[PDB]
Amino acid sequence: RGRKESYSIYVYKVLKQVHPDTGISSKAMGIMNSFVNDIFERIASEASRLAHYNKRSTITSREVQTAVRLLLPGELAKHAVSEGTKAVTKYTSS
Amino acid sequence: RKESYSIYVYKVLKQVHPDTGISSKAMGIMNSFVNDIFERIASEASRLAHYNKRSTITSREVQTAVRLLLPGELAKHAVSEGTKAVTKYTSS
Amino acid sequence: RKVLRDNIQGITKPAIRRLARRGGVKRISGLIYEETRGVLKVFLENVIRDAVTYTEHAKRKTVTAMDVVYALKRQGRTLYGFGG
Amino acid sequence: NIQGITKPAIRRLARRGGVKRISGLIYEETRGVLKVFLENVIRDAVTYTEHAKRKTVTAMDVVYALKRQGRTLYGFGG
Amino acid sequence: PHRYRPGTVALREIRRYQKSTELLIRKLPFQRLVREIAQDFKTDLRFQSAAIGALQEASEAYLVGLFEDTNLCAIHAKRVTIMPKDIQLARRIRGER
Amino acid sequence: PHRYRPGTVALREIRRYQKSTELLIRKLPFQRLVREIAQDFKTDLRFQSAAIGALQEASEAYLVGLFEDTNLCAIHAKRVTIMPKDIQLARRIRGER
Amino acid sequence: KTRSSRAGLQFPVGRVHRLLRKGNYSERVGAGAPVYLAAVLEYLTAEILELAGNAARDNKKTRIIPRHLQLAIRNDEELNKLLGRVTIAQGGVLPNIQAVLLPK
Amino acid sequence: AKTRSSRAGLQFPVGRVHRLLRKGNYSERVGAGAPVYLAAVLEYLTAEILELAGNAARDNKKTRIIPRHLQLAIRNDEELNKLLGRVTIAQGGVLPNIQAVLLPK
DNA sequence: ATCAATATCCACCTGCAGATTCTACCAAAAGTGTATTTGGAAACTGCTCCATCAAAAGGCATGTTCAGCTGAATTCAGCTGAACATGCCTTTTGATGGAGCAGTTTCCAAATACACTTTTGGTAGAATCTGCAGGTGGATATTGAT
DNA sequence: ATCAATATCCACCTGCAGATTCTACCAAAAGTGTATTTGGAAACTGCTCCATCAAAAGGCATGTTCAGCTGAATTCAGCTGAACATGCCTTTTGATGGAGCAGTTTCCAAATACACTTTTGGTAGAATCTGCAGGTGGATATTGAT
Repeated sequence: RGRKESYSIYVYKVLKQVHPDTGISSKAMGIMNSFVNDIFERIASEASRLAHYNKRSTITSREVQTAVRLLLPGELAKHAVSEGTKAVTKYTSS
Repeated sequence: RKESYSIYVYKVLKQVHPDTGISSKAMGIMNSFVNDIFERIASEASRLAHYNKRSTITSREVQTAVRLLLPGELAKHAVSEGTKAVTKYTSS
Repeated sequence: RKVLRDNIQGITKPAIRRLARRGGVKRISGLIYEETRGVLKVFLENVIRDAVTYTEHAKRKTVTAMDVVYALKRQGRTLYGFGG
Repeated sequence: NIQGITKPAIRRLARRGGVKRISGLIYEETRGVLKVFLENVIRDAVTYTEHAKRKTVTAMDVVYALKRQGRTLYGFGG
Repeated sequence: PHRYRPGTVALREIRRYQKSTELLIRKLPFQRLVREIAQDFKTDLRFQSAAIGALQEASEAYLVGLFEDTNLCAIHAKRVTIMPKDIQLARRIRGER
Repeated sequence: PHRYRPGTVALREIRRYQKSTELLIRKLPFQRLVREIAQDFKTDLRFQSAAIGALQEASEAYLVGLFEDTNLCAIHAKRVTIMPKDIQLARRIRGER
Repeated sequence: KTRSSRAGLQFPVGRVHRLLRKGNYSERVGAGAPVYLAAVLEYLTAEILELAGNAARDNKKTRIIPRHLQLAIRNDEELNKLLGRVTIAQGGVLPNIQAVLLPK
Repeated sequence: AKTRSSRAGLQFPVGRVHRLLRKGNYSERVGAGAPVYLAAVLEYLTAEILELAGNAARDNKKTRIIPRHLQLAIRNDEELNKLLGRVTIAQGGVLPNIQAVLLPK
């Protein structure tokens, strides 16, 4: 009523990680939210398509990874594949 | 295995040009066309339903999608044909 | 209310000049201003048309900022900073 | 192999594009552009191939790659 | 009486507006333009203020982009003055027309 | 002792090639180029003939379009000879650069 | 007894419905949506086939080939706008020579 | 009761990303590693942009990141620029850039 | 412009042969009937936020003048790219036969979806804190006339 | 190579608009226990895909010669920039009613889920046809030249 979710707290955390002294105006946070939702939908829909082309009903981290490789360029992709693979194996270590 | 739209394209061809045939490469192009437009309409209707927090794609979504994609024409006539096929369907 | 007419001329010559400057333009032929108005008018028609279509689809009378954001995303002019 | 894309072939492409006169430097510029194009499309295609655990690039892999690049092609699978 | 030579103030304005980010079209005129175009498409419309704001930011971002490409066309013609045929060439290559 | 003036056969070839639809790059050289570029991404690959045909049709359509925009840039500069700066201007306006 | 005949369509309503359910577009699919969508697909198909049959006639041909589809699309303002980022394999281009490049 | 973000070593919300995938009509089923991987990629890209933006803020003697700083961060990094070459950042302006031929002779 | 020659291009008609078309039969969809589920339209209604309106004021828009220098002619010559014919070679074509390998088909164990119960992380306000937007000062370039 | 006019820094000062932090309910993650699959891991076909042969038939590479196009140099009318006077109309602050979003409920028409039956569309060996590609032979288009 009329409660609406955001990524702001998580953006702010990561912000404090990289630049502990620095803040972010709400307009810039607005931009950051648009960015996260945008990239989320690009990754998710490319993954949706990969799964469809291979008659597979499940989006796994393998799909998400191929999508990240198709969308991100170059050096951003190699670092994103690294961080994602690392988080998935850390997660499966219960 | 490997369904196509060839049969239906050929029927429509005989409706507008009973005298005219179509090479298989041209039938390929017609297939690509139908699959393409299909995915544009379906994807826009999907988004339309999501923006309005609805779980059902109805002819209302399909119509607004058609208005959003075809220039209008070709959209006024598409809206005509669609409304017409739906009412002919609902009274049977 | 009151009748709206000729508002494109509210896009003044100094404003078009400023926009040219942010775009790095140094010298502007006298015919640019009426071209720009024409180009702007097409841009607005295409976006507002789509936005208002999203509005009509939701059985609303108020064009929301989300309607404009979706219209821009359809046109391949994705906009950040109003998205939510 | 890029040089196997010969000068007369680039002439023919230009003529279909309505070009009447061609500067001598156009041929190497064209080869560079063609090579960026193929690198971008093939890279994505082979990414689809690898995702499918195959060793054979499909026409469908090329068609999906071309649709990602905004170069949708009719007549080969979609 | 002091006088800057033509082109000097123009370069000053390029430098100035390329540092800033504020909108360059006047708010109320633009709002009237949006309402006129919208009304000639469907009547009884209302607008969230932020919807007008989004339209203005999009529109100004678009026009500034177009003027960069226009400027490139003028320079390609060994000129310095953008002309309508420059905008037309830009919009043609961009696939807008 | 017969010679056509420069430009005459060129117009004749424009009229010919705008009328046909045959691929204008030779198949085998093209196939070598595709397989070579592919080898830097994944090794010992195989290609459906239809995948090679699809790539060639895509590339030839791309280059022909690019030459149309290039020609327009050359005309814009009051020339009739396309040059690399014409291709560069078109590719920039297109957002490929 | 099929839904297409009931809708008066050559195109397959039942298949368009199965592709909408299976295509991950939404949870539920209304009963008229496959009908509507099938009608729109058949109408656009007819429009192109009409114009391409015409190009074929105009070329003393009875069988439509890709080139006739290209001439049909590029010569129609609206089909061209709808397909301005699509390449039709083996379709070629429209005859067009810039005035400045003509003789005399 | 560990959170999945914690298990994954991440700040971004794995559970919420898993819920956005099921509700988003992307596929029938969603494997358990997909939301972890996706939240990881989203958090890394957020980190990369905020890094570059904070640097712009410092270069202009400011402590709070505003949109202009986001614009400079993106337009000055080739890869963020390609990733967002079709995105408009409200109140970001443009990069200072004057074509050489236009400066005094 | 209209004499004469060289090529080009255009029609009409011709006969193969590579693709269409028409004919002949089986699993996977498509239609039906029966029984539940449920999404979201209808019916109020709380309560943002949109459209108007009033008013005072200063930042800007409008118009005008004036001439600096830009764009658009015009000319011209060097040399770049077009048109050739001549030469030789890589592309094309078409099998034969070998094989690497997409596509089936039969799996079972890992992993996903359910489905209630228990927790807690995040959202929407109050409450408490603080970058920085402008405002005014004289350094330090920057331009443009002599 | 020097003033002078004007624009541009850059640092120092300070409370207010906007941010950062503090507090409480609830939607939503998490845990646990069930009951379906999924899509992998093996073992095998039949396609289609390289790898070669081995002719000839193109189509490309090469060097000649020059026509004509690009670019450099010069001019100059007048377009467009800079500066100025004048005063309008956008901004900004703030208030008001009420449209119309949006949040709760209630609850039927229309959706998903089966289970059974029956039809259709894809497949692979049936039977013709449309045009390609060569044949003329007749105008046409180009380009040289009293």
